[PDB]
Amino acid sequence: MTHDNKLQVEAIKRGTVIDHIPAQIGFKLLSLFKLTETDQRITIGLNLPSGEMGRKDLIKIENTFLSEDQVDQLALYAPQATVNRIDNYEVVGKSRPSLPERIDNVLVCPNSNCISHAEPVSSSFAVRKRANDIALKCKYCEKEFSHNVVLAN
Amino acid sequence: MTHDNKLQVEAIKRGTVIDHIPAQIGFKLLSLFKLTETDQRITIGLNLPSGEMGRKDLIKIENTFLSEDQVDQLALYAPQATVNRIDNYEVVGKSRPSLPERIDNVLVCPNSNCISHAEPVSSSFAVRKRANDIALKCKYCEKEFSHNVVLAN
Amino acid sequence: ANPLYQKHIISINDLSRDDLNLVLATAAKLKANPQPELLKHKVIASCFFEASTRTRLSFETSMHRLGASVVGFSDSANTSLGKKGETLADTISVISTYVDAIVMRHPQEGAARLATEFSGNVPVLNAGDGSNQHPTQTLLDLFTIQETQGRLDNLHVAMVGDLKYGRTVHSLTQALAKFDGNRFYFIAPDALAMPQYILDMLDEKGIAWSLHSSIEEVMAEVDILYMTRVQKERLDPSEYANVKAQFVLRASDLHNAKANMKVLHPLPRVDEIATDVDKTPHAWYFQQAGNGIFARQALLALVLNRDLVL
Amino acid sequence: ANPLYQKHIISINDLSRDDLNLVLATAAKLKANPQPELLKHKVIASCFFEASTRTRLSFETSMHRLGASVVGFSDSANTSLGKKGETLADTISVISTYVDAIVMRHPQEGAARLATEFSGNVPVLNAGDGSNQHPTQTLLDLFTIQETQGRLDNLHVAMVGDLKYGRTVHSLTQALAKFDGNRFYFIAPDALAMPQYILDMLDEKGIAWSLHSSIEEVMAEVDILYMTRVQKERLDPSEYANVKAQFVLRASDLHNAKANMKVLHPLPRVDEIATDVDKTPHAWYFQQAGNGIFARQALLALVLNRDLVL
Amino acid sequence: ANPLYQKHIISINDLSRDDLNLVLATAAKLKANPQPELLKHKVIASCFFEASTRTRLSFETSMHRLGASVVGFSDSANTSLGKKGETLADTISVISTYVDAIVMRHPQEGAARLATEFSGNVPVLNAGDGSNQHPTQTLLDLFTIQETQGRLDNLHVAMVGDLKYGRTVHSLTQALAKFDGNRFYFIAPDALAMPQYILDMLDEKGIAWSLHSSIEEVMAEVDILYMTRVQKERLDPSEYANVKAQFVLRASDLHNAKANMKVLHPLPRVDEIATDVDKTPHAWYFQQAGNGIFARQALLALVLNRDLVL
Amino acid sequence: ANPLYQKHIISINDLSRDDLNLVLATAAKLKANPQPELLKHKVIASCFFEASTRTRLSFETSMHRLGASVVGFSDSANTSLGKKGETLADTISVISTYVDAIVMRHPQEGAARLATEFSGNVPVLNAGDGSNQHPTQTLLDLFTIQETQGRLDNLHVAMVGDLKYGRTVHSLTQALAKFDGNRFYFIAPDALAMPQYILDMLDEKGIAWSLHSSIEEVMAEVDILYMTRVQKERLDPSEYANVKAQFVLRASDLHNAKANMKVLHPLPRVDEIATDVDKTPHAWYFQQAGNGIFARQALLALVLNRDLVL
Ligand SMILES: Nc1ccn([C@@H]2O[C@H](COP(=O)(O)OP(=O)(O)OP(=O)(O)O)[C@@H](O)[C@H]2O)c(=O)n1
Ligand SMILES: Nc1ccn([C@@H]2O[C@H](COP(=O)(O)OP(=O)(O)OP(=O)(O)O)[C@@H](O)[C@H]2O)c(=O)n1
Ligand SMILES: [Zn+2]
Ligand SMILES: [Zn+2]
Repeated sequence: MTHDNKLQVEAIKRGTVIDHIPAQIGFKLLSLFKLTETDQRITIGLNLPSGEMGRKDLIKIENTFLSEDQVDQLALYAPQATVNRIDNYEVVGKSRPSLPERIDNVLVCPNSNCISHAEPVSSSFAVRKRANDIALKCKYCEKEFSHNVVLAN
Repeated sequence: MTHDNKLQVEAIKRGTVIDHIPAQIGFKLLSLFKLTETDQRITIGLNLPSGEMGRKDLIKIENTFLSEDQVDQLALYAPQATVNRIDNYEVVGKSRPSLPERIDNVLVCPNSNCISHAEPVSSSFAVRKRANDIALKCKYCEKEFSHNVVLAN
Repeated sequence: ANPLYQKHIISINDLSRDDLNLVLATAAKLKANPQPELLKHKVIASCFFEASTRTRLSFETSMHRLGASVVGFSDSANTSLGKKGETLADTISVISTYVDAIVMRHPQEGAARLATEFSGNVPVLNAGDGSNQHPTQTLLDLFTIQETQGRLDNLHVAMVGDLKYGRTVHSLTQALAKFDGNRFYFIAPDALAMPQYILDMLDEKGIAWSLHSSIEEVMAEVDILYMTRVQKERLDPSEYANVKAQFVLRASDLHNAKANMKVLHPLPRVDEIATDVDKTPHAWYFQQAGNGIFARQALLALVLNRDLVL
Repeated sequence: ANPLYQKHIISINDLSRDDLNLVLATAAKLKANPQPELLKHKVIASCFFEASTRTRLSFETSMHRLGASVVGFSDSANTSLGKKGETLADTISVISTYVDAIVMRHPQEGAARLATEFSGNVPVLNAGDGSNQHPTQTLLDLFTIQETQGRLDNLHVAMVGDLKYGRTVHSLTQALAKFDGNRFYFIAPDALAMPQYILDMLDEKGIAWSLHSSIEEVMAEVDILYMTRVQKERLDPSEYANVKAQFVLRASDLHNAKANMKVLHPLPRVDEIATDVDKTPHAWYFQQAGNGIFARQALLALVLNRDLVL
Repeated sequence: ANPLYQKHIISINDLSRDDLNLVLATAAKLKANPQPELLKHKVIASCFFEASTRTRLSFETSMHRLGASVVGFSDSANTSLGKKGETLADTISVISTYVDAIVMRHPQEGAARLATEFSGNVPVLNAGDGSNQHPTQTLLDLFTIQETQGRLDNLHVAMVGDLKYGRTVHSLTQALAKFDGNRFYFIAPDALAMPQYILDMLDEKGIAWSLHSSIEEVMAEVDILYMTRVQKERLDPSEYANVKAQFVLRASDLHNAKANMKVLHPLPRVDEIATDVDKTPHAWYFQQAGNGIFARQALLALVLNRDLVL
Repeated sequence: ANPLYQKHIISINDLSRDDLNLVLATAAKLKANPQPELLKHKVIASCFFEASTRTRLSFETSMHRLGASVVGFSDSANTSLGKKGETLADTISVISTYVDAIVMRHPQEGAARLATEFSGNVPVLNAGDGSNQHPTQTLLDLFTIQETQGRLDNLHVAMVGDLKYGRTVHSLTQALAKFDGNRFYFIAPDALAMPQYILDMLDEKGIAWSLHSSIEEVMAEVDILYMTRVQKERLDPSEYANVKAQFVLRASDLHNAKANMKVLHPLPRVDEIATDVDKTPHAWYFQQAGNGIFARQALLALVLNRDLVL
């Protein structure tokens, strides 16, 4: 317990705080990475005031430590987030998402004739070339698309 | 203060607080009712402690008054949520969801030959409490189903 | 302005007793004095996205006997619509830009009601939407019960055949329940029984019905015997044949039929009503079809005319 | 006798500025006062050797709103012609023996012009000949630019989509080049660019055009934004999708659009114009289609009438 | 010779308990110590007058793993034989002069029994005849039940789905009812229920059966759960979609099943078995399809070879 | 075991330079000293969900020259599997319990890679998957280039035709770009040009390429001329017919070619290679098709056999 407030709420004991999420990405991340199908208390703050981005989103999941590659799966959506790892009210760890070499399940192959659409396989894309803007290759049809195109539908 | 509950969380000045959302309905309701598409501060709690009622969820949405019609929608999902408006630091109204007359938009016709599946149309069902259940009659195919079949999908 | 003026006739559940009476009195009057230029200068679209010849030729002759022009298509066998993803909302948004009423049949249930959200003020009349409604078949059945029996209330109406999937028996039972004191007798194979939602509606209104296994059990009391075709694939060949094929009417069964009893069948009849029934005074299935012209003309006259001359 | 009297409307390249003005002034007048018996007693053939419903229902309603009778067929799905080697010259030599005008669509380019060598003095109006012409779609597009913009000259017209194989954008660019000071903006995937013979014609007449890659670059200055459907097989699925699918209009893009800007689309639209554009004041694609009735009626009135009553 | 040497394999009704065990015993030996040159030089005919590629590939792979040759055909909308004019009796009369054995699947019932009268001393094995029989599916189902459970007697078998028209559920009940002490649970939608003939037979033999409404109420006591496809055509979309919270199987439903409980399905399984069931231990439909190979090897080995010493 | 033993053969992208040479080395030995009982007792499945009879016969003859058995199907408008309902994943899950290997050609891309996840330890060899890959065409093309030219490095290869959509020209460039010093000439109509991904890869490896407008300007310097089909549908009749004095090859064009220059074409060659080229020495498309046999024998021998001592 520590004097929370809501323009930046306070202390969970032990767990993950993903902070410095861009406005309107927080709910995407909740839905997309299924963060909510847990029994632990989650506290989420949306469109909050902060350290300059001005307005941000934040997610607090107690007792879950999602990491290393879970954190990396956050990089197309929230690349400038910080994933604080908390234990006994102390931020025993701060990391940021690095761009992963593979993004599974979350994307949709934009190629209409791809076979992934119809079937019990989940999507998978190979990622390449950091920040000057990313290309993703479908595992199955081997067609390479711009991340901004996969990320619309 | 202590027997925990609050420790600094979100007392809000004007807004709606939806309390006793029965666990797991909490994220449905954000998606379905498009509640995060707002720039106002939202603060959400999941798998929130409730010796007060098992375990629950709670959304606090400020400077917004989601009411009348908007409240009755929620009845099919969180049948006993109590909505509370707030315009100056405490409860100005405490509204319960009553079942509506029609449930628009959020629901899919079970009937695969229904024309609602292929077209730019918004779903609409007429609600009828046939004590033991609520039947839902599609406005297009005019086929009547138990709410349980529709809510499965 | 008459109540029906510029309404969409989508479902029988949307028409009241009063609404049903008005159409039926107007059919009676056009049957007695023709009004062949009433819809002069109107152009009506006959959109049959699913073919139905019987119904199309009848709706268009009705349009022609009131002076209107018809443009339209019959598809199922290709006539280019929905070609390259064109939605039904968009087809109706373009057709209502130039015709004065749309008559349409479509394979999915709900389609005529969707047309209504896009047609502007061009009325949409439903000629069948999948397993859902077909009001113009119920209007003609009603008109024929009324013209031969003299009333629509206090009837003893037997419904024989496939009651589970016959979209017309279900609508005629809801239309007839709008009226008083009718009594229903259902005679169906076990697999082809009248659904519970119908039975439950009848009960809730206090209307009497009963199930029987043969027509002989109830021939005596019956006024209207409405037959339906069992579709031979709703059962397998051996089921159809094995003992459920005895929902077949022949002349001999008619002996004790009241003098006024009529046999009605929306058609095609194939097996179920033997040819020798045709020579009897009780065979009214073809005269039922000819009454489709007046029921159908009446709806187009009431929907396109503010006031009616009579 | 009006200039168009008993002409064949085969190509837009055969109609002059004056010819285009006359049709457009007559469409305006029939739109304002109907002449429903002008073609009384005329019988017109609607020969669609290739199906096109949108176009057929519109041409026949136009014939019906002037009092004419229609006989005809829609094929692609069989209606016995060319059965047992019968040439098109011979089919038209028999059809012109009894109808007063032939409206025809055909899959090969040149077919309507060939009909003209065999029809005698029955006028032939072209409703599409393969990838070549479709004048009645250009007449209606022109009429809609004119009725909403008030003029046909000094326009800023953007053409977006598949400009390489869109037979209508090519004809509207040639029609519009008959007039003065229009400025063209082409916005196409690289694979679907406006052909050189068009560009070369524009240059030779001193008309200004420019290529752009997005609509946002030119929304501000634009009066008519004419969209075309990219046909998804003119590119492969991955090409269509991969970044060339951004020739899609949505409501949000319209913010800075002039108060008068209109969005036109010969239809079916499937992907390219999002549904939310429909609620805007600038969506004029369906009202464009309704104007097809007047453009089309005007051509049949000028071609079959020596003199026009107005 | 072995009991089955040169016999025709047409109906499960015709094989005694002992013939069923002979086959299952052989198939366990060929699975263990395969004999790939046993039918060397024999030529089998795979006449599928009705296509089922899954059953055809199982059988042809069976023929080839025992070294035999294969000639035949399949016929979705195609190739010459039984023509219409050419009788099945004359097709067979001609093919039984060429081959050593005939596996055949035909759309009409008793087609395989008709063949028997025309094949001379050539054995004919039924791969499906309309809605009557499919003995080689029942033989592999029993092999999968004997191989997972250890016995074919004293089983608690649940049968689920379309019990009224699944040909495999009708056969499997006849065959398991030749062994002793079996208790049957039938969970079907009451429009798709066990026919009274299966049930009347089961009561003459003193066998226990009961009918249930959802698998959840038997999960606990059950050894084999034989899921069946619910056949969407003889069902209304809305009927199909209305049944409870369904009769499909998911893993959360399995959280109570005994550890030796297996789910079997003749396949295809479009809908009724969810993907998450495939990763549980109870999933055995794919393994059931590999055992198709050893059941059909066994049958061909015993029919074409005088005595097997494997 | 050999490097490829029990491996899946799906994309050319996945085989190293060394795997490509292993295959080509084996295929030269099987061509010289054939081993017709090497896969004795194996059963291969030829699942062509898309018909290509030429590729199917090459492969099935490959299976039979190494003595294996064959079960399978093809599917122009026909037979049951992958049904629509039945998934490819469940088709494969079932077939990989019957066979020892699966060759498959499917219309959708990555269908063969999907199979890999469901075939257990059964190898799957891709015979074509939409517009993605066809590794066994590239393997025979390389065998024909190595066998006529003596090496796979330092070649002047001209690629001509539809470079934008020929799947074989995209693969062949990836594979020849694993060997060293190759110079590529691409003569395509600029609407059908090499995609920038092939070209961007070639520049990262330092490989030389240039684009030309007619074969006449490279004839002189070239070793392999790989002609490709120009695909008439994604082309206008008039576009198709407009290109220069064409890109088809005749013998008078060859009067300058080096004596070791060979013309290759995956076939069919409707138009682009004239009959008189067939009698020149440079013609090698038919011989290229016989080498299909030795390339696919090699692949099956290495995949199904632990080590080859031929
Ligand atoms: N037991 C705790 C301790 C901290 N926090 C969260 O930890 C996050 C950031 O960690 P911290 O280093 O303590 O604050 P900052 O220095 O601002 O971290 P940064 O600068 O990376 O945002 C804060 O948003 C706070 O909500 C928490 O919820 N529970
Ligand atoms: N300025 C305020 C005042 C109240 N609340 C919220 O409003 C809700 C209203 O509940 P309340 O009537 O204050 O007491 P309860 O007994 O908790 O209501 P209930 O009967 O649902 O238990 C509380 O959950 C509280 O979080 C708030 O966020 N901000
Ligand atoms: Zn893909
Ligand atoms: Zn519906």
